[PDB]
Amino acid sequence: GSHSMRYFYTAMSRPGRGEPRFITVGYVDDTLFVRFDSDATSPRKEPRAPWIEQEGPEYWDRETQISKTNTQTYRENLRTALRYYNQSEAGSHIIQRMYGCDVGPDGRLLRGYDQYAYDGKDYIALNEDLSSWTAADTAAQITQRKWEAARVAEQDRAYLEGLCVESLRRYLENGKETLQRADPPKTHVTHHPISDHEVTLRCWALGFYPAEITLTWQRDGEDQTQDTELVETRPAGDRTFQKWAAVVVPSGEEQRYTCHVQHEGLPKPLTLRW
Amino acid sequence: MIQRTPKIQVYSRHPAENGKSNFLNCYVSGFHPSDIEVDLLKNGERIEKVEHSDLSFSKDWSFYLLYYTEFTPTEKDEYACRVNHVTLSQPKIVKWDRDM
Amino acid sequence: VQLEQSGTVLARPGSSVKMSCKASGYSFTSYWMHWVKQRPGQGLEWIGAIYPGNSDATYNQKFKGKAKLTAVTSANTAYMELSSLTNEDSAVYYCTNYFDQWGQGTTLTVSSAKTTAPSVYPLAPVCGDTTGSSVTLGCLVKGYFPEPVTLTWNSGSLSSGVHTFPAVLQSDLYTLSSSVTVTSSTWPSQSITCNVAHPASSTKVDKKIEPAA
Amino acid sequence: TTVTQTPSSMYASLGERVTITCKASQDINSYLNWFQLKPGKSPKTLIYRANRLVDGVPSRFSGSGSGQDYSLTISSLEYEDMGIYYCLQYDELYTFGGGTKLEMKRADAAPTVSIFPPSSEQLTSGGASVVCFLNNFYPKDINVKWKIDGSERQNGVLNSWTDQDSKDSTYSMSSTLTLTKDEYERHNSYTCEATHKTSTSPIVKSFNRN
Amino acid sequence: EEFGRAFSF
Repeated sequence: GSHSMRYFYTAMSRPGRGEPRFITVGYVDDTLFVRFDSDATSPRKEPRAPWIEQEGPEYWDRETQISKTNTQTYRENLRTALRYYNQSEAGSHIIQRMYGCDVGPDGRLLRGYDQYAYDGKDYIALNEDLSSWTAADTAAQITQRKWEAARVAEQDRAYLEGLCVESLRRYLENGKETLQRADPPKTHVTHHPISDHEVTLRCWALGFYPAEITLTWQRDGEDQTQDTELVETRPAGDRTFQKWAAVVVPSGEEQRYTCHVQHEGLPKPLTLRW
Repeated sequence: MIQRTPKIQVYSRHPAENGKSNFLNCYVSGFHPSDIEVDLLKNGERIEKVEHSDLSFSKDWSFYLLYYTEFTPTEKDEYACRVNHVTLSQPKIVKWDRDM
Repeated sequence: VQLEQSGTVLARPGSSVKMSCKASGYSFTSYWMHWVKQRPGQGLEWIGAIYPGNSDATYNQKFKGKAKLTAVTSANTAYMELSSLTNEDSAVYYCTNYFDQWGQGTTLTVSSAKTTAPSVYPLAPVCGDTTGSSVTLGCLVKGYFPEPVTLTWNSGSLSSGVHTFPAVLQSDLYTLSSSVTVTSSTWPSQSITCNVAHPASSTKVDKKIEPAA
Repeated sequence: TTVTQTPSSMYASLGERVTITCKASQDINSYLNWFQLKPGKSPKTLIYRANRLVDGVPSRFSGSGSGQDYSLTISSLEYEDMGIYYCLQYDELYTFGGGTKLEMKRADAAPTVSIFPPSSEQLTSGGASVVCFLNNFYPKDINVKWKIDGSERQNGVLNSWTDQDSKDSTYSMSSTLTLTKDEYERHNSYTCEATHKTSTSPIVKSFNRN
Repeated sequence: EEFGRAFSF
């Protein structure tokens, strides 16, 4: 289906603990593929997937330079933010950024994102039109005014419409065995008696990609999404995901309860109750 | 500005079977700011040489991290995760339930 | 794609005025309209900026309290009003969209003078001196208001060697001069005349430059 | 922030290469725009983001620079490029340069000094304006001194300057001396001394009140 | 790949 590639930037000021820390993580769909951390023995961008190791020295040199310059430019961005908000250099603040592009089955651009946040709050975003800027406070208004007085959104649109989808398509083609394959979850039901008249029935889904999934407990057909304990989807650590859903039921009503799973890697919705 | 309390989950990769090697994972998500401290403890003894992931966040700008390590489960070994944040009064401890 | 400003406005010292700036061709309520001041003596100076999507305005610390930026989204217009006008506010104000495309600029004149008809005076050489070749003659338009004033030579026929100097303000009233350069064989041989027209005061004067003594 | 534009003014011939420099007080990254101003015409943005050419602007125009020092270059100067140029930084606040005036180079020409006494009707209106025209000369730099009965007078004077004549690339100037009827009538001889770069001595044109 | 141009705030 439609796929996506994003990049996340994290800049943390730490007065007295050194210079601000800069971290970059690159994602294609729900797979992290590259990493940067300014607090390493050797500050360098490094791959995190088998299909990006294939690339050549020029790529890694480019990315590492793009991150080593990013470190200092965001160390100055934090100073400019402290200036904008009249804050203390002795405080610890965070600048975040997420940007990337989605593509459809034809491989052409669908939507491109570029959002910046300060201290967990939305700071400034690029709109879908790839030309205007949305500021959330009167301090981001300075940034937006100087950013459109130089027509920087032109450069942003050029990259998103250009190099973004180009490279993204390259990554999908290089790893079609992992990124474009759908691996269905492995599911089972586990009963756990809490008392003599109450048992917890749990639907377990193990090892699936991507993270999107739905797990519901239905009684003889009727959807009871009200008495279901759900856990936020959790990475397994091997680039797959895990998720369970539980319902407390009286002893004997174990047959009326059935489990309906919904994954993209599932040709048809799986129905189960054991 | 904007502080969010973390959400902690303790689990394994594959179903916990005593004797077979496995991976203990502590997923702490939905927190802000970035400063967090996470230890994986066995029977109350914090396990050294723990690996963790890279600082990523979600749509709400809240971070999420995964602290992991190798282990071998036994029936009589207490495994837990201690997570301390600026939004917690005292370090929160979460016990590992093999059935959870 | 371009934007059209208001017309030249005139005011009293201490009063307040309001200029408009209609933009077209782009999304009006998603970008910042900047207002800039041009004074003949100083230079180009930034006044302010306004975002009409919710009418958020930033100002220059020199113009805080002086200028007020307003915006109408239905008419795609950005207005700016100035209060307590002094002669330092007599200037040309331009509106631009993030410094992409500028307007013709609105001219502002601050004077407590009334509409006065000019005074036209001939200018002939000393003691009617036509001896030296190439003789220069002049027409002086003193004490008029407002502006502009049109000046032609020989009902607009004589056009070479004719320059009219820009009007210089001397205490609320203007002063202009024009100079023609012809050959001594032309004057006083040919009848030379300067015509002055002040449309704002509805004044038409035709003066003839003749030798004396 | 203060941006300094140099030169303040200059004379250049057709086809010449012209470079205008704008220096900032601190690193402004790439936040600089260049604007053209031709008398009466709407300002034209030539270069934005310090080094990007606006679509449609002639390719002879180029923008360069970084940090604190930027510049705009015209490879081959045309006649329709003469005007006042301005640099604008938008890193901190919005501040403009001093402005540079691009003008025509030509041969040095001496001014034509013509002095005219007050007209009769004006003496019957109570006033008396003595006028001095300084015609077609080059360069723009010119000084004028009115002299009454041999003593220099600077009170009640008016000065008007002409732009570069599109015909012969020269300048002109008008200097009026306004007095009252009785003020004018209590004096003799009205001299209009002129000082130009073409002459070491002042061109002196005067007239008697006879 | 990654946009090699960054814009200061």
